[PDB]
Amino acid sequence: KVTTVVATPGQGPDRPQEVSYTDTKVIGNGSFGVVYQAKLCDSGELVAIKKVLQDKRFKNRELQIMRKLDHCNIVRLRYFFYSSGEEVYLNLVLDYVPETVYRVARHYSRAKQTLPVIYVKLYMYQLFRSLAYIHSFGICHRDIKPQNLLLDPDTAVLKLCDFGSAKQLVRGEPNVSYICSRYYRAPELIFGATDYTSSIDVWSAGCVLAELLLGQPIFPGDSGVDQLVEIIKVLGTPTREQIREMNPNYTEFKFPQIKAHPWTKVFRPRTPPEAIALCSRLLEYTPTARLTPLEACAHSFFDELRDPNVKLPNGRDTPALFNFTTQELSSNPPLATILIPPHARIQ
Amino acid sequence: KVTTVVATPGQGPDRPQEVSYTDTKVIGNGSFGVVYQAKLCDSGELVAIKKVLQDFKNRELQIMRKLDHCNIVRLRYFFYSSDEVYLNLVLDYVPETVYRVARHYSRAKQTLPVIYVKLYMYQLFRSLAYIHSFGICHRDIKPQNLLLDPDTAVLKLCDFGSAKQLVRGEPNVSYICSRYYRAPELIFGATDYTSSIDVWSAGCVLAELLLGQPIFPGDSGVDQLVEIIKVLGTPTREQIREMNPNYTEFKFPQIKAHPWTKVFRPRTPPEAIALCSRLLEYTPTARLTPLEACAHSFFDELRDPNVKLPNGRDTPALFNFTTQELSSNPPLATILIPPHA
Ligand SMILES: O=C(Nc1cc(-c2ccc3ccncc3c2)ccn1)C1CC1
Ligand SMILES: O=C(Nc1cc(-c2ccc3ccncc3c2)ccn1)C1CC1
Repeated sequence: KVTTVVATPGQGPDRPQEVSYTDTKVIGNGSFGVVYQAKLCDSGELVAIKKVLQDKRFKNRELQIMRKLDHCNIVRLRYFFYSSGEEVYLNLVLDYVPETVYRVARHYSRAKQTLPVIYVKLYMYQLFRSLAYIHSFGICHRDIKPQNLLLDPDTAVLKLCDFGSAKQLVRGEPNVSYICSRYYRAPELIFGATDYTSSIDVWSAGCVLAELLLGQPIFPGDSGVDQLVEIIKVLGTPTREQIREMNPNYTEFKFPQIKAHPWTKVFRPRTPPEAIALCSRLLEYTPTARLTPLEACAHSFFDELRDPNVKLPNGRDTPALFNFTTQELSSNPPLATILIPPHARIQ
Repeated sequence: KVTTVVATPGQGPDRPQEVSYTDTKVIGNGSFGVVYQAKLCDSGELVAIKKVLQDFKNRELQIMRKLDHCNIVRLRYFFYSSDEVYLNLVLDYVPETVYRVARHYSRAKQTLPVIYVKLYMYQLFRSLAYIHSFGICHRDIKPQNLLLDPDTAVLKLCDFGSAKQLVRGEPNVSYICSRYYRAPELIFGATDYTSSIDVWSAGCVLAELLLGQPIFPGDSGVDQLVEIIKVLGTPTREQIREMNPNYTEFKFPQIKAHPWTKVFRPRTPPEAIALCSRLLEYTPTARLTPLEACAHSFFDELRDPNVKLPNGRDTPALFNFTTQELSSNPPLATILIPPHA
């Protein structure tokens, strides 16, 4: 069954093209709708088609955001088009990526092994770079989690996906507190704050890092109260001040009174001290105290990636990690001093 | 081998007794601590010992010492043990949970027989009627917290670690209650909610037993809300206002309500569907009270003098209401207590 549509390219000027695809199969369901895998007739390349009901009232926010993004660590929007399906549907045609951090982490966990630190470095670095890029537009993802981190195992390339929760945050304009997924929610979201910032993504990324190092989620729980107890067990009880910077009116509630557990005793003995240091600077109560994504990229944990001699275990080169644009560096241009190693500067 | 402690009876005055037990095994871990199973030397009876770090006074203990009801797990004893100090709550052990039983049916591609849906939900609503009459809200109603004896079909409500006596005008944390079972006012982060959040959670359990899977799934509040809206339709401004003000002016999926009949399988009893629709209401004050739910027609079969369990035994005691239990609406007694009781 060959399907043919006239679709609009994700990037560049509006110049629709005939696109034919076949071998359609479902690779995902959700509240949003359905994600299909398909094969393009022209090139044989695989795509993922995210199909969602289209609101008659306004432009789709996810589409508007994805048409603005162009970055090697963000899943590319190849085309989009509208169609029927019983009401009108928006179809987002994305590059298909063969793996996710969720699935890879599960494979190691079930095999009683941990992902090699070199991959933890590579994946988390690319995640932080994707965040530096979107944040520089004021855009917050709001649902960072392993299932939304696509991986190409052969090239070790990570790509951020699912911009269905993403939003341009504006200071003084309220946002829904109920975004972000179980295990990965910043404490200010748990406290129901509506005035949060892009640093909620940095907390979520910190949970992903911790999880890759531990082999399991660092703050599990099916309720916010369970998640908060797990957080308090590590960070200790938050001060009245720390509570004020997460959500006022949570000032006077009764919290568990636990002393902070030393970060080193959280992870296995073999865990590199730089990884632990990095976790502690991401997983901070006070949102403005967390590292920015660009500062995270510059962290000592990623020094190995900047070594001119670094290679993948496959033998392959690492992906391009150093070609930062002015846009990517804009939150703190002199960080390029660290971010771009001497060998990446040879003319 | 054998552990001997000096434990305080859960009810009655503080007169500690020597209590010995054996065969201790772990039956659960959580954010709170650990739950052990043990066997009492005196009676051979099985108990669950919940062990939590002790701080101020323990709210869960204070609440449980006040409760005495056949559909709430009994606090037999409590005791302290050890460089910190732990509170140990000694509970009656119950062999099964609704979580585990629903899973067994789901995995077998079968539905739990409606007679058990009636029995279990009725007893849950009785337990809620009882605790709500003290002003106490459980705040974590879910299948894992619903213990079952499969031989007698008795259900007992458990885990009061989130429970609180709600006081009008005094804020409460919004972040209680578990994924799938949270009332929309909680998802919206409300701090001024009422005991009707337990009724929403109960409605989700009822729908799940009928469907064979949770009715409002999703790992984020936004996904859960979408699933809710797909069934109830988009909430109105007023309905939002009754859930949480300032969540007005937010953009919501503009979806029309789904006919409750088409939510469930064709086999589903219409009274089950009617009851569901009266529990899962956006406006918290529009939801049925637990006592009203007990009196709903869906449970009429339980009030039949000829009703029996599928294993051949009589049903457990369903009609032994106290004044306290009926206090939200005493005239319901004429429905709740049938002529043959
Ligand atoms: O799922 C895979 N690859 C993949 C998934 C997607 C993909 C999957 C689920 C989504 C849900 C919501 N929004 C976007 C989504 C994109 C996109 C590209 N490649 C492979 C592991 C099978
Ligand atoms: O778990 C079972 N029975 C059981 C569990 C409990 C039980 C289990 C977990 C809890 C967690 C928090 N608070 C109270 C809890 C009580 C109590 C009595 N009986 C049977 C399925 C094995």
